[PDB]
Amino acid sequence: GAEALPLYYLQITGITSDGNDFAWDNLTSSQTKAPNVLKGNKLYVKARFMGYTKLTVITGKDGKNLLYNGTAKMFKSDAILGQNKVVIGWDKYFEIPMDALQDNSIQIKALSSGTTFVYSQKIDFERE
Repeated sequence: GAEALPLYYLQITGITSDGNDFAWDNLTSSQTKAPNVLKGNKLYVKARFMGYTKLTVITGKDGKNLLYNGTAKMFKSDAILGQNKVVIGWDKYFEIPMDALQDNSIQIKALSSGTTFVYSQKIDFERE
């Protein structure tokens, strides 16, 4: 246990949709709102998880884990390096429906350690 430290940083980091030319729009370092109105319904986050997790949660409107509900899945998992080939984290991609969300924003939360659940920010957006 050295480079499998718990999740120490969670942030939405990039966002796009299928309708937005896959324009990943590098989010400001503490952004609270969208770059633009994301066209479409296939919402694509590219969120930075610095530290080990496989316990992602997204509560949706209904108040249940959407990634165990039906629509949202992780479907792509690259790697990231902290220069010295150190595995600082992996960019866990997700396929969220905009439609199933509680409000016009996206948010992720994940298990850091014990029962700490890092909440990402909220990123409010427009629907076409």
